[PDB]
Amino acid sequence: TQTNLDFLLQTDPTISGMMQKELQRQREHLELIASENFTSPAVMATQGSVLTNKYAEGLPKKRYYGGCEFIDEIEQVAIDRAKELFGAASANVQPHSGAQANFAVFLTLLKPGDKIMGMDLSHGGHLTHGSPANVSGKWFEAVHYGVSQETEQLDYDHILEVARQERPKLIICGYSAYPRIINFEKFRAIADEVGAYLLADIAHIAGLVASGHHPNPVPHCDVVTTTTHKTLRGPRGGLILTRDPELGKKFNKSVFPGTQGGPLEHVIAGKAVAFGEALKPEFKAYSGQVIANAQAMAQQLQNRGFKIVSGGTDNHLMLVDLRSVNLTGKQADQLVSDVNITANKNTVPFDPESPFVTSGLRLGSPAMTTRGLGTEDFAEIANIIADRLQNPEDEQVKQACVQRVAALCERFPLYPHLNAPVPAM
Amino acid sequence: TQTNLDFLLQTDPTISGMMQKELQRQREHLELIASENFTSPAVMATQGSVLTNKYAEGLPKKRYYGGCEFIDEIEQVAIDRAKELFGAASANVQPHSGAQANFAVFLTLLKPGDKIMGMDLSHGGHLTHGSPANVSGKWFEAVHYGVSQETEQLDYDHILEVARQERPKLIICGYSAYPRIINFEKFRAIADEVGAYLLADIAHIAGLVASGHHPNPVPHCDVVTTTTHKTLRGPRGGLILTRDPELGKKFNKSVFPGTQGGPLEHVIAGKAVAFGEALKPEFKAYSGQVIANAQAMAQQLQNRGFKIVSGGTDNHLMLVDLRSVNLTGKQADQLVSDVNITANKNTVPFDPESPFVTSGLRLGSPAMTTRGLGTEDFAEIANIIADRLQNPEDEQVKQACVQRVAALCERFPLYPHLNAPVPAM
Repeated sequence: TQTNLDFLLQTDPTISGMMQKELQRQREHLELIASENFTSPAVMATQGSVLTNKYAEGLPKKRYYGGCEFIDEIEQVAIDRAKELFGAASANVQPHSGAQANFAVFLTLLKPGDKIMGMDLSHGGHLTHGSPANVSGKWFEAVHYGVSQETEQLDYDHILEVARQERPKLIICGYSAYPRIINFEKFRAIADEVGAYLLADIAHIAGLVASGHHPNPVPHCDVVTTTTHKTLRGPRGGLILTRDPELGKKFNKSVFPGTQGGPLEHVIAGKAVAFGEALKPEFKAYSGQVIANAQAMAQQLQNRGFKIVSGGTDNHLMLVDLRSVNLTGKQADQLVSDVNITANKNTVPFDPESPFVTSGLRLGSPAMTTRGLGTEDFAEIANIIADRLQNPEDEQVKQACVQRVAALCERFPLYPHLNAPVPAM
Repeated sequence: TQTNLDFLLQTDPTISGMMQKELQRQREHLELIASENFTSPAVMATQGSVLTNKYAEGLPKKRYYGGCEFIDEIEQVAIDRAKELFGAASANVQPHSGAQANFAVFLTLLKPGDKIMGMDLSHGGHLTHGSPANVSGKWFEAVHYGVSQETEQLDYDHILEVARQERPKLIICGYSAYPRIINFEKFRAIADEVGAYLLADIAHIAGLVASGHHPNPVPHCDVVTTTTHKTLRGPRGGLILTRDPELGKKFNKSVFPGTQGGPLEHVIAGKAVAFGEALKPEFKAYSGQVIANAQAMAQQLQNRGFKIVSGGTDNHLMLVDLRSVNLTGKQADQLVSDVNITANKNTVPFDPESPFVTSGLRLGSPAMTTRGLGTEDFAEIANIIADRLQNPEDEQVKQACVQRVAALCERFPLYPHLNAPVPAM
């Protein structure tokens, strides 16, 4: 009996072949981009389902259209599992992305021209928290706080002073390159002092929140946004949570009809699955291992003479300052790409280089942790990177790095049931 | 060897079971919602792929991140096939939805408070063309044109007069409940006369444009948006086209980083597949049959005493005025749902009922045309609906309708390779 994949090979061999090549690419490199992960077979199965065919504008049991009996059930399972996982009174699982989740919150709380305050984009703030190239900075007045030049982490007394001076309507916490625990109770105290709304955008750390390895913002903030991918290891999509169920209804209307049309019900089924996985003990152990792995990589890089911004990490990621090897982030990113390692350049706090150049490399553990790597495997990764960056013109080092990458990939197969290679025998 | 679907059954039997029930629901009702379709096995296979795991912010060969060799190739195939299919100098295949496609256009062309002019939402305009409950009406000044009370179709002289009076910055054409051909050349003349930008949002009719059964807006408008689902029969997502490649670059930046973060590369692979299908002769014949089927249903409803708004259809859809049966749209929608037919209520032009009630039912042919129904099968559909609506209290009519629906569903299987029933023998 024919599968959907059989149909794809028969009718579009070009796309079929390129998809096979992308699986092989995933298998044969070290994925160290801190926002990346490998979602489950079960999640992928939902995304490949007939749920793509249902229009389901509205909410479970309050749809514009009939025929949503089963979409409602699936969406309500997603909602209910999200509420369970994050201890939340309200969840909206329809946002197409983290950007769209944030946008729906802005549409609810703000009007164009209102002032928002988030982390400086060069200190780990997100594009959607006030970049001039994003709607958040183009149609709102974005101001910023950064980290302490001394500690390279947040100084809550300084944030309070900035907030008192700027008087934002919305304060945003949660970041894309911040390696330490965020104190949501201190953010609440600050927001209350200046009469601001408080959003925690926990996209990067949501799996750590879900597993109890990071404090949960939900009881403290007005609203919490996240992606369903990243550390939560779900399908690509967004999520809005809030402790306030009446406010939750307002966010609902801002998602639809405020921001979006019909939701992606196949992706929402994937969200339900991913939340279901995160409710299990295996995921809690996984999240523990993510942190341990990131800490092991950071420590070995320190042992190899690199500076880690803030001196280490409490989460899944780290920023490597590249002064010790006299390289820009851009150069370092290219050099590790050339040995089959994916990372990305990142400004360090108080970087003297442009954002186009940077002095940092951002690394994270989630993706390779999903493939089963342990702390000593991550110390090996640290050594491969240090070798490459310390000897960038040495071709024999380059090939040793290539070989050591290949050995790690061979030891930790990815999705081995899919397009399995021809047996050696 | 295990499949992803095997993993889903093993690890989440709740979601697995609900997905099976949704396939059965798709199989066992008549899908007459005009925006619905059944996308191909090949499309679904792409959406179920490992492409969900790649972050690919930027554009092909101009990404923020490494590792996009194969994502670039797939995205560029999607782009190239879209440019081919729609005769367009520029295509952006990243928008998560039609709403997000439109939003990116607004971000490019407009600022908050600017005036937009689109079709009245009660005469077939979309939420995203200036509804007060949508960002398009909340943060912009929306004005409207409608159809002629006499012809129930557009009167371009009247549109010109409204445009001259209102002086919009952007004129939008393309609708969600308009049954006649749109004259894009007349819209260009109008926009040029008042110095407005011109957007064609062809979401509902994009497959008919693609097949040559409707005129193409691309050479005439500044920009063209669409969904990839609906008559185009692709995955759920959006698309921006333009004749002006320099303007295309501006739209690119408005999608990312303007509006969105990372694209859904698995969905984009699906877009490539769907565009590839639409380039083939079978799809052109399909689109011909969509129109013929819609016309056959409209004609038989006329024969049964119903008024069709504008007197008929030139496309995939029609609006049935329900005065002949003394029912509201809401009542009619419920009555056909009760016999396993999905449609939706819709205001007619100059409706005396609220949008919550309406005097119309919107019907379309795409979904059941995909299942292989012909014109006489659609005349049967018309008769089932007429029977139900003319005799709403008659239980024997009700069951006859149920039975005749079941016979149609049995004659035209949907995805018969998936979860096939136990053989009768």
